[PDB]
Amino acid sequence: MRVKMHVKKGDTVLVASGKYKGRVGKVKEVLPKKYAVIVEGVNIVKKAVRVSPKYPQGGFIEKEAPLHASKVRPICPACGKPTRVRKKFLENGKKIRVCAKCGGALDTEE
Amino acid sequence: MRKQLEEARKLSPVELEKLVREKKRELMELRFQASIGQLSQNHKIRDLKRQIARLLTVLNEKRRQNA
Amino acid sequence: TAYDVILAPVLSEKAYAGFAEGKYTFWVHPKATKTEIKNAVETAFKVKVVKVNTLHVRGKKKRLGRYLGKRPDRKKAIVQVAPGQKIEALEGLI
RNA sequence: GCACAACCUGCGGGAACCCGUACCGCAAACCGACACAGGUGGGCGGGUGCAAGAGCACUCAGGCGCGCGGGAGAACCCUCG
RNA sequence: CAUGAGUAACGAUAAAGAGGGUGAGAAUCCCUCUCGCCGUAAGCCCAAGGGUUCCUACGCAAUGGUCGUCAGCGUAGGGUUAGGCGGGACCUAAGGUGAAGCCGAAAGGCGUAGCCGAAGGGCAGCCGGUUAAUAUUCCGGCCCUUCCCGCAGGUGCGAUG
RNA sequence: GAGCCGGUAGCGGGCGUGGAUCCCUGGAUGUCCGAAUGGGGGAACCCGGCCGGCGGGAACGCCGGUCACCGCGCUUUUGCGCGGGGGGAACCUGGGGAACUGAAACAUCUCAGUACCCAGAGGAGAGGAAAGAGAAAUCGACUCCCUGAGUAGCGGCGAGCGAAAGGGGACCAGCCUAAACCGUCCGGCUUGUCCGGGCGGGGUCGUGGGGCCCUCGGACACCGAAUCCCCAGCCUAGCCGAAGCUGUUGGGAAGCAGCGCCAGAGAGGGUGAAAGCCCCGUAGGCGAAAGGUGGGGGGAUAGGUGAGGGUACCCGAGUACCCCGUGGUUCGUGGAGCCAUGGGGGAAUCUGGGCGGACCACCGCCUAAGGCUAAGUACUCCGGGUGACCGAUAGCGCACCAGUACCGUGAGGGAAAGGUGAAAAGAACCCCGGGAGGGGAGUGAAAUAGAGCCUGAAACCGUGGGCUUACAAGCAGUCACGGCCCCGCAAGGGGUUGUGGCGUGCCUAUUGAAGCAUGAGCCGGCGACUCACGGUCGUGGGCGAGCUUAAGCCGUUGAGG
Repeated sequence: MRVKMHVKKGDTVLVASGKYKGRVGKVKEVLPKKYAVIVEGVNIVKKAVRVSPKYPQGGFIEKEAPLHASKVRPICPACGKPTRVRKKFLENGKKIRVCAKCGGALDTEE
Repeated sequence: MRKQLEEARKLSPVELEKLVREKKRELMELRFQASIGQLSQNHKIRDLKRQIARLLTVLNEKRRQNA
Repeated sequence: TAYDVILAPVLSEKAYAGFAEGKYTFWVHPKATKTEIKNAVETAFKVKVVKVNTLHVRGKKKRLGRYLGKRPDRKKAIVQVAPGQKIEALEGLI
C-alpha cells in the first residue's frame, strides 16, 4: 500500500472479509491501494433525480477498501509474489511465482 | 503525437514559422469555440496548446543550434 | 511569443446590437495597444478596422467557503467595420 | 545646412496610442472601532415678503418622514407657556 | 456561564392617517390618495476619498440596533469605452533627486547642472437624441486639433543658446 | 510498472503496455516588479533614442535584439574586453559603541567590549613559521579541548575581576616577495656611470644574498585547487527479500483453539478489536546510472625547490627608537614591562637591532617596520536520524488555505479551529412546515457514532417525581428527636425535614478581625523553591593513598574498556 502495489485488474481472494469469494478487481489505485473487487456495495438510494431513473437509487456500489485480500492465485491461492531471474534478453517478468504460478500473461486472461 | 515530434524534427525556418503560427490560429478557433461544440473539444484545446508549445521548443532547438 | 491571437469575443448582450449593425465588441488581451487592436483586427478577420475603443474590468464579490476573493482581469475593447463585413458566422451566431 | 528641396502658407490624401467614467460622495458607502445628530475644499445659491442681505417666516423645483410600534396619560428631570 | 433585566436603552419632538396591492407573514415592501418638515437646505454639481458596488433576476437562515416577502444584505449574470473632458505623451517654484564638486571612523552631511516633481503654467468642441445601467466618451446634427505623405503657392530657411 | 489529467471527488471530455502517472539530471522560452542600471517613477507602471520585422506605408504600435553606474587592467585611439555590486536564520573579523542591576548610596569601579548602528571576506572565516616562549646550556607555527590556581594577581585592594609557559589531547606543509648586486633591458632625464619600470639569479624559514678565486654538480619532492583521469560519496529514481492455513467466539478478527512455518532480517507502522509466517521493496543482505560534486589511492602533469670554503662590503620594508597624549594585557595609574598608535623628535645592514631583569653592568633570546593557504574548536537556513523531550490552553505562537484574521500612521502586534465512521453506505422516500427543522423508512453492530457530528464531566437554564413551606427572625449548620416517603428479613440502613440546644463564614497581612480591612462573581484547564557548576554538612556505598577529566579505540543492543 504505497507508491508501489499488489495485483492490478487481477483476480483474487478475500481472507478476513465477509465474502472470500474472489473475483474481478475492476480498478486499483497507486497510493491509496483503493481497489474495487466488485464484491460488496449498496445503492446510495440516489438523488431522487432523473440523473438515475427519474425514480432513482444507484445500484453498482463497489469501492473496495481493506488490504487483507490474498492477491494472485495460480493453481495456488494465497501466495506472495516472486520477482525475476530475467532468463531472456531484457527480462523483468516480475510475474508471480510461488507454489502454483500466475503472471497475468498478456494472453487468454489478464 | 510522438509522430508530431517527428514532423517537428522535419521542418525549419519559415516552415516551423507559419506552421506554429497557423496552428496557433487553429487554437484561436478553439478560443472562439468557448461556447459551441465544447465537449469533444476539450482536447483540441489542451493538447493543441501542448503541440504548439513543442513547435516553439523546436524553433528554439534549431535556431539556437544556429546562433 | 508573437502568436497574434489575443482575444475572446464579447458574448455580451448589450454589446450585441453593435455586432448587429456596424460595430463589434470583445474581450481582448488586457494590454494590446489600441493600434494593436487595429492590427490583430485587420489581419485576423480580414476586415477594415474603424473606431477602436477600450475599457477594463476586474472582479468583485466571490466568497470562498472559509476565505475569499473576487476574480482576475477581464479586458474590453470595441472595433467597428467600414462596410459591415466580416464576423458573419460569429454574429448570425450570438 | 539651408537653399532646391530647410521654414511660412493652401488643397488633397493619411494619421492620432497610455492610464481614466458605474454609483456614494456636506454624507448611513469619505474620516470617528456602530445605518455613530462630530468634520471635511470651490459652483446661482428658484420664489414671496422684510430698507439691505445665502439671517429671518412660507414656500420653487428637488428632498424627506430620522426606523422599533399602540397606549393610557399620575411622580418627578427634561423642553417650553 | 451567570447578574442586575426581561427594568435602562433604539442615535435627534422634521408627526403622520387611509385605500387597494404582493406576500407563508407585511406598523415597519409597492402604487395611489389625505398630511407635516426641509428649500438655502435635509439643493443639485465638481473634486476627495471609498473602492464595491450600480442595474436586472432570483433568496433571507446572518445583517440592520425586533420587524421585514426591504437593502447599500446573499447568489448569479450584465454594467462604465473620449484626436478634440482630465493627466502623461510638454513647463517649472517651493521642493526631492542628483553627473561635478566640497565634506564622515563607517553608514552620511552638504549639491550646480540636467531630471522628477502642481486643478501654479500651457493645450485642439458643443448640443440634441439612445441604454436596467455609462456619455461633450455612443448616435446624430453642427466646429475644430496637431503629426505624417504628397502636391500648390511662399521665403536667407535653419537652434533653443 | 502498468495506470494518470495536482489538493475536487462534479461536470463535460481524455492519454496511454508501438516503458502512459510519475521519481531524477540536465533542457527552452522563461509576463511585469525587485540590486535594475537605457530614462523616470508614488516598484510590480508610464517614457524614450539603434538594426530587424509586420500592418493601413509616413506618423501608430507590438515581438525582438537593444543603450546604468562603479572601480577594475588592456591598444594613449576599441574606450572593446573584465570586476562588483544584490542577498542570506546563526556562526565570523574589524569598524563605533550604552544605562540599568552590583559595589544594599555612588561619582573610580560595574555589567563590558556585553546589547545595539555599521563595513565586510565565507562557507567558515580567525589566527597561522617566532625581534616567541622560558631559563633547563629547553623548547620549538597557528587554532580548539582538558589542566594550568580562580592561584600569579588587577583594585574607593572594596563588588569584584582573574592570566600566561608548561602538561595532558587533537591536529601536524610549510611556503614565500622589494629587498641594487648581477646582468639584461626600455623609458628616461639628459648621456656616459641617477631614477624609472619589465626578465630574472637574489627572489633570507630558524639567516644569509650577491660579485671574484678554487672543491662543485651528470635521475626520486610534492603543492593551499598548480593539474588531469579515474573506483567519481551522493543527488532522486532500485531490488530482492524468510514461513501457515482449518477452525473458532465475533459486524469484526491479525484474536481463543488446532496443528504446519521463518529467521546473518521479533526495529515499526500499515490490513474493520493486540500477525515473525497478513499490508510494508525494513530491519537480511544486496542495489544499482551516460549528468552535478574529490578527500582518498595512484599515476602523470613536478613551479619550485635540494652542495664548499675564500674575500675590503652593498642588498625586507617609509618611524625602531625616545618626550607626552591613549589602546591592549590578569594591570584601574602605579617602581608598571612587551605589542599597539595620536601628536614632535627622528636611524641602524648580521660588532646589526627590540626582546628575559624600571633601570645599569651580564649571559641569553629572536631575528621585527611585506606577502599565501590549507588541517583539527564555532555556527545553524536546509536533509537524516535518536529522545526516564510534548499531546492539542505544552509543545514553534504556528499540526495545516496562523505570521493570515484582526489593532496601529508607519514602525509594529499578532488569535483561533485538530478527530463523523471501520469503510461513506453520510441519508432516495413518505408525512407539519416559507424555511429551517420535526415523526417515520432505510444505515448499522451504535447514530444518546449523525456533519461540527469521538470521549463528550463541572457551571447555568430547563420537563416530571419525593420530602418540605404563610405568626416567621438564621452563613450556616448541626446534636437530638418526632412526622413523612424509600431498600429493607429484621437488624435496620436511605432522603426529607417541624420542635428544640448550642454555633461570627474562610482566606492574606495582623498586639489585634465578624469583618465595616481584605482577597473572594460561578464552573473548568493553566498557576510558582529548579538547573549548572563551585562548594558545604550530613549520611548510603568503594579502597586509605582514593578517584578520574581532554582523548584514542569497540561500539541495533550500539557492550564498556
